[PDB]
Amino acid sequence: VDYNNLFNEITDFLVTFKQDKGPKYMAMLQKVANRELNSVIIDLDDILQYQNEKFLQGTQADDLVSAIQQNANHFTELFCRAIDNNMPLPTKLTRRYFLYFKPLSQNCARRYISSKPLSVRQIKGDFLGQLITVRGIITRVSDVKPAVEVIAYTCDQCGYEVFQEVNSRTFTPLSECTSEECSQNQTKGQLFMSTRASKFSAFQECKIQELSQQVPVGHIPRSLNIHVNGTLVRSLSPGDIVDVTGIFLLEAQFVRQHVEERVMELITSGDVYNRLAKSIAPEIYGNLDVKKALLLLLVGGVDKRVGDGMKIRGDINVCLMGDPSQLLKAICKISPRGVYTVMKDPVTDEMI
Amino acid sequence: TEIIKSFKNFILEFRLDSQFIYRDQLRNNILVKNYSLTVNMEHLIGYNEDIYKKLSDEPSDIIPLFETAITQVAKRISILSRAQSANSLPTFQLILNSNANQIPLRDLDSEHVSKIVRLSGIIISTSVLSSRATYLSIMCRNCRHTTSITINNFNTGNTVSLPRSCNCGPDPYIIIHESSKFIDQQFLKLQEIPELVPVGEMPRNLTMTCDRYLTNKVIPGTRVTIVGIYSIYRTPYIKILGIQSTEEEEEEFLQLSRNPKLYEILTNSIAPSIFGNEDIKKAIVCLLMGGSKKILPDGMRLRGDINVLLLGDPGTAKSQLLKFVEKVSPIAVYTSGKGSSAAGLTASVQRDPMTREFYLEGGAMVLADGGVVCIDEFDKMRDEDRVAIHEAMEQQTISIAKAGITTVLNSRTSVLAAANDFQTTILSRFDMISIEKMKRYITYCRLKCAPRLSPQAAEKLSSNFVTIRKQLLINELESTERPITIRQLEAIIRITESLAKLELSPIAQERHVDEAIRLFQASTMDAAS
Amino acid sequence: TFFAPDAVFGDRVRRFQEFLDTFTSYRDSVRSIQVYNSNNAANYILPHRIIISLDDLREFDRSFWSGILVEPAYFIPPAEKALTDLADSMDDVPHHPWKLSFKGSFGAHALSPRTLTAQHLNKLVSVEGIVTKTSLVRPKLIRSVHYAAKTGRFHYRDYTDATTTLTTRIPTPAIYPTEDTEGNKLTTEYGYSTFIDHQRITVQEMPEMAPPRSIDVILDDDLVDKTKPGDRVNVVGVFKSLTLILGNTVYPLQMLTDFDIRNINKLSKKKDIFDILSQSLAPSIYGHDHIKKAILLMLMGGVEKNLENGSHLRGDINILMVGDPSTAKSQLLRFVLNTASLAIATTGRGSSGVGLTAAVTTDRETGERRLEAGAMVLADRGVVCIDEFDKMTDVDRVAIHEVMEQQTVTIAKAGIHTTLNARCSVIAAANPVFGQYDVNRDPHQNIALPDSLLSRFDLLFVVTDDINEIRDRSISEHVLRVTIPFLRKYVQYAKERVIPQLTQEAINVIVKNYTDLRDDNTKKSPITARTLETLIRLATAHAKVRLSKTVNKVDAKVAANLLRFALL
Repeated sequence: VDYNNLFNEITDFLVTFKQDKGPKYMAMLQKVANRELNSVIIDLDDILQYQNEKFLQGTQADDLVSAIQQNANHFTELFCRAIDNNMPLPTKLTRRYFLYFKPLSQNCARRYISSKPLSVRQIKGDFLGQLITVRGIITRVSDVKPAVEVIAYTCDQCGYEVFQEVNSRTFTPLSECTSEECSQNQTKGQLFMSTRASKFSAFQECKIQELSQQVPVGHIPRSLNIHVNGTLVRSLSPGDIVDVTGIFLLEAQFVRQHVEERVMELITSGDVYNRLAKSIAPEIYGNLDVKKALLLLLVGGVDKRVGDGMKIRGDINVCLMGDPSQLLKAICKISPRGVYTVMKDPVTDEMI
Repeated sequence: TEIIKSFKNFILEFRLDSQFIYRDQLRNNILVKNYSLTVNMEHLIGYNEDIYKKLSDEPSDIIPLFETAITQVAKRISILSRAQSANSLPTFQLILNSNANQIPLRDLDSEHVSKIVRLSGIIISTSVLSSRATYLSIMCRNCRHTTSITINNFNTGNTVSLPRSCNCGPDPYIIIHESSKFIDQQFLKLQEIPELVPVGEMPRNLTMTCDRYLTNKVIPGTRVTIVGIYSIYRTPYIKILGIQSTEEEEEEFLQLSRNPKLYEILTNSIAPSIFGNEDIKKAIVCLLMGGSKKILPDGMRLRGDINVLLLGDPGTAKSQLLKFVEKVSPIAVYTSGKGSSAAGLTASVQRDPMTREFYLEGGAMVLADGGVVCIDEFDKMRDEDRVAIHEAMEQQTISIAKAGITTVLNSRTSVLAAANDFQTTILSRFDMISIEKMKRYITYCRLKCAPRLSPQAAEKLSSNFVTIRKQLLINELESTERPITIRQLEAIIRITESLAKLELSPIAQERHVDEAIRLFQASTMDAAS
Repeated sequence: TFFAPDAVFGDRVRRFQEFLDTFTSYRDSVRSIQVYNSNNAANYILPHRIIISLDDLREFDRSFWSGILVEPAYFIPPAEKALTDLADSMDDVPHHPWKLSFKGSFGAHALSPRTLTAQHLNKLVSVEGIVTKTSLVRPKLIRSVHYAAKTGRFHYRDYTDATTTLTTRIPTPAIYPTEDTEGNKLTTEYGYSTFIDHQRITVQEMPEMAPPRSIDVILDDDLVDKTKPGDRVNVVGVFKSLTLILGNTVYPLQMLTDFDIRNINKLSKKKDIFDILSQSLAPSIYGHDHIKKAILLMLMGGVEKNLENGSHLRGDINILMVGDPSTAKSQLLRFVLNTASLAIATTGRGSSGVGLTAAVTTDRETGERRLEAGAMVLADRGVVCIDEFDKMTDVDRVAIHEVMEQQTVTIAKAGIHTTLNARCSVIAAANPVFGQYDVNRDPHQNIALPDSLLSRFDLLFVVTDDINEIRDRSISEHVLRVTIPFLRKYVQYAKERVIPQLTQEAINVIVKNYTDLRDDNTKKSPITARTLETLIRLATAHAKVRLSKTVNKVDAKVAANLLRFALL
């Protein structure tokens, strides 16, 4: 692993892109020079296409996708300076933008691994520092709060404002002056803090939970903590299923929320409705109508919104009244999130 | 060094029944890696007068010298035994038992401190098996220097202390937790026999330190004879160095067993001032052992113990006969309803005051393993103890389950209660509603024999059951609603086994069943009215 | 490492190299580990440990075996150094430690945790039991990598635990560095900093291997995904006291000879076996032959058929027993608890939680809420016994409503939703609310239970005790007057080896019996769909009591005879 050639590869990638105006990364730098956006999204698909273009011309690849996947915290501070080495002139500590990443999909993975849907039981311990894509429900979210990154101190005696960098949860106030003028002096005059020149970040903690059908037999769905920063702070509203891609210290970078041969061979056999009716729960006898309505029940229907402040249900509710559990268990085993059948929190003081 | 050779000559030269008793025992204990050996004080006083008096006067400085001589001969035994077929040897802890004297707890005085002391009692508690060290490597954090310290028998102002200096200043030492040996130890509590304790004051207790080889060898609640060192930490404590738990007695017991009016004098002896109540006295004296314990090959064994209940007005020795059954029977402890003052029949639970820890207080229920239990004031029972005694009176097992401790305690515990939804537990769970030579004969009969029953005397029981079921059915179909069960018949069988067991016989005849039906008829007359 | 190695390390490393040169079973195994890692790297893992069979170590070297058993702190180290040297010598491609594991008999070192005391500290301890808690997986700090930005370069300082060493080296702390040499700030990098995860689990004694003892196990990165509460486990570690065990080998889990198999093969073709085996279980109880015939068919089990791409099928049978309280219904539970493979008995009233299955608790350690498993979740294949069924409340009734049809259970509570599936055949014993019962009273209201619970339980056995002078004459002489270790081996060999299948000779007679009873609906007892399933479960039972590979017509005939006794 070398950095001197990989940084040259990083700075050569952003100026030689034509696969997806013109050089889109330089256009995004012109857009951030126009001061319209504050978020930078880097994909591995462009990296894979640039690697294919460099490998087909007989040049050395010097792989980025096997190096971005391990230690992305060094890469987000190393490629940021390579982006910082070249910017277009505007026409309309000094980080105007925010750098973020996103992994490659499985469709770009089969077409020449790094992004697999991981469980929290499938963490093993040794994945601390790999980019991981976790799937799960979100139960606990917190409010958006400003967390400082660098503390700015000002002096009236020298004028040289100093900046210290914090990394932990807590810190100590540097009352002693560490400037370049107070070292060669008898006087060591008082310093003050600035809440305006100090760089902050929209920090938010979240608790991702383990999926219901992905947990093993008998085990309970344990949780995990995700620490987000910046513009991703409002992309997490509780009561949903999410796929979070980030580094594991969890510092998230990209979030998202919710085969053709397999659907066309099920369609082409003929009488799709009756085949899908008699296919589910075949260990019982008959009752095609009841379980046919169960098929229409788990397919759900259409939720209708009038757009004037009124929402009606797009759901079915089925009763099974009978004389003297298998159908119910088969419906909950085939369908996802099937479950067989508010409070204040003092420590953090909130509505859990 | 001369004492080293003397103890080595005592080990390799003592003879009893034309054989050495310590050499083969050391070889057998080294071959199973027990690291212990049983020596008797009577053998060393019969061997040398230069050893026992010095051991009684100064045990703390002569005992580890004997211990290192034991390891010195053990090293030779190990290297000659390892070379025959198929390094590091710890200090071999010795245990030493004797029965030359049994001083009471009230005879402990300011004299003979730190000497050898042997006494009996009841272990109330042995909850903690804490850890100490025996060999520890220590290192410094400043000049990169390490060493090690060893201790062998000294396990609050004692020898064990870290060095203040090897500049590195005060206390620069770190214990190398990767290379040490752990010596388990226990803190135990012992009290005197409550059958012989003055009425004006509660029985006192004593604290003792238990080492490594005898750990978890004593269940709390039995007649335990402990021999050790009465040391001072002012407060006294006991360092345990040995643990254990007359033919004229058996001769006079065999002479008393040949008397035909023996049952009758026993009954004329259990009631010195009690007027009347012969049927209550015979049922009290026949409910000690229980019955015929039979281990069937199918695994479904039968219970042998029974239940007896006293009821009536205050007085009439309802709590005076219980003191005689507390001081007569082998294993029994006096308690009351819903526990007592700083003691409880039920498994109590409370706070270790050091940093408020949750832990358990054994009552009379776990400590009465293999005997009877005896309580007073049966109407005053808590709901958390009633379910436990409700299961233990018919299944002998007591189950407990809470935070970290889940267990089924065996409780061979018969009940001798006194009293004044309760109707079914009184009428259904109860079957009935010298002194040292007698206790010795009771223990020998409870361990030695396992009787049975003849069919010739069992046909009278069948005829009695058929007649009582044919006679009380007139009162039962007449809507009186009060009974008659096979459990009472099994109790009658256990009563006959106890009555035939008291003459130390494995067979039963009509002589015991004619007294058993007479004992049962008073209980049925009390149950009917 | 920094110190010079003596001959005490070199002799042990050459002895382990000679043992590995003698036995190539570990060398080809680590070569297979390396070629599997190379194939996965070529496509782009296994946790680098080889289990060592201890049986090859006793006959090869007695002193090495004794040194491993009495001093693993001085013997394990050089063996893992030999393993890392063998892993470097067996591989010739460019470019981490390697660990060890043991198995086999231990002798006196294999013991119960309640008998585990202060003796044999340094020696390795094999201890089995049941786990109570499994803590949260926590990553530790080792080798953080720092970036100094003004001069631009990396620094790295690593840390050491005081347990994961099984031996001795100098121990001291180190401040997590915040300032390099001189006056300048430096940043952290966690991209390459290792986070070895650890776990802390608790294990106590199984109730059968104890005259209660629970201990703590510190767990490394490798084996963090193989532990869960509720399962029987056997851990192998070192009893270190800084008291805990450094668990390196975990195995999640009567002996049979070749003489006992000849006896059970000799007793397999006689057609008088079933009646004498049903009569030989409890000789202290007079009568009730068909009830213990069903109890014999009950404790042996079923088949547990798992359907393809659908729900599983219930193989367990359930029995409810009612009658007058005079007989031995409370004396039969002790016999079935002491003679089964594994059994859990509860009183039916007095459970501290919400019932048997589970309970919620608060812990101030984590400052959170944990789950306690009271009963039915412990026994997953055995049997459970509940006496006094009418005193059991509706919450446990709703739970066993799920238990019966499920042969499982489900729970959804504040912060969790899940389903559990442990086999647990139930044996319920009840009493009427009137106290007594006779034939002239109706057989439905005397039961004091709902019709859904009558449909849940398969066999309902009514025991009458009206006073009759003819039958009651011999009970006194019978109670006044094949074996236990044989039927246990019989039941487990039938449970492990033979699975019975259906034939056409036993389908038609059970079809005829079910269609003839679907009579009872007009006369004395309701008929359900489930009962069809329970009418062949028992047949299979009898067919596996005779251990035949398939069923017979007589199995359905004895199931119909058991039905005629328990229904009429």
